[PDB]
Amino acid sequence: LLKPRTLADLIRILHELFAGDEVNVEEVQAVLEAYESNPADWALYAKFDQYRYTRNLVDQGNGKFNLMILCWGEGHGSSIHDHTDSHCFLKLLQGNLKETLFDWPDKKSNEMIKKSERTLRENQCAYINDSIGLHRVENVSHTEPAVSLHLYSPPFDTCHAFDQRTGHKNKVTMTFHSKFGIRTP
Ligand SMILES: [Fe+3]
Repeated sequence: LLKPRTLADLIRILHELFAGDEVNVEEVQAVLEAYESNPADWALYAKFDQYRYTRNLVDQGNGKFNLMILCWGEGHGSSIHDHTDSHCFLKLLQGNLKETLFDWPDKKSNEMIKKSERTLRENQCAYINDSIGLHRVENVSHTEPAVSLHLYSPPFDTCHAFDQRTGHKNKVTMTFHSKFGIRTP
C-alpha cells in the first residue's frame, strides 16, 4: 500500500486492490485519500454542464469497478439515492460538497428526515453503501464548482431516487457525459 503520486499510479494501485473477489474498504479509502489532487492529472475528465452535474468515466477496472469523475457546477446536486448494493467511495478533487444521509424509508408515505449532514472538503474520501443508508450530494457554493472522484464496485447502470416528502422511489438510469476523455451524446 504505497502513496499514489499521480492519478495513473492510483488507478494501478486500485487494480491491484480489486484483484481478488472481495474488497478491503478501508485500504481503498486510505489510498484514495492519499492521492493528492492535481488538476493537471484529471483536467481531461472535468467536463461541466450548465444545468447539472456530469458523470465522466475514467477507468472500468477490469470489470470490477467504475472509476468516474463527477463535475458539479454551482448549486448542482443529486437526488436522494441508493447505490444498488455496491460499494461507493467518494473523493473530493476540488471544492466542497455537502452530503446528507437518510435512512431507508418505511412503506408508509412520509417525509424523509435527515440522519446527518456534513461537508466533504478537498481530498477527503467518504464511503457509503445501502446498509449505512441513503444520501444526497450537493455543491451549495454560489461561486466555486466542485469535482469529485467516484468508485463503485460492483459497477451499476441504475439506482433509485427517493422523493423526500413520500419516501416513494423511482429507478433511474445513469448516463455518462464522457468516456475516457471523449464526450458521448
Ligand atoms: Fe451517491
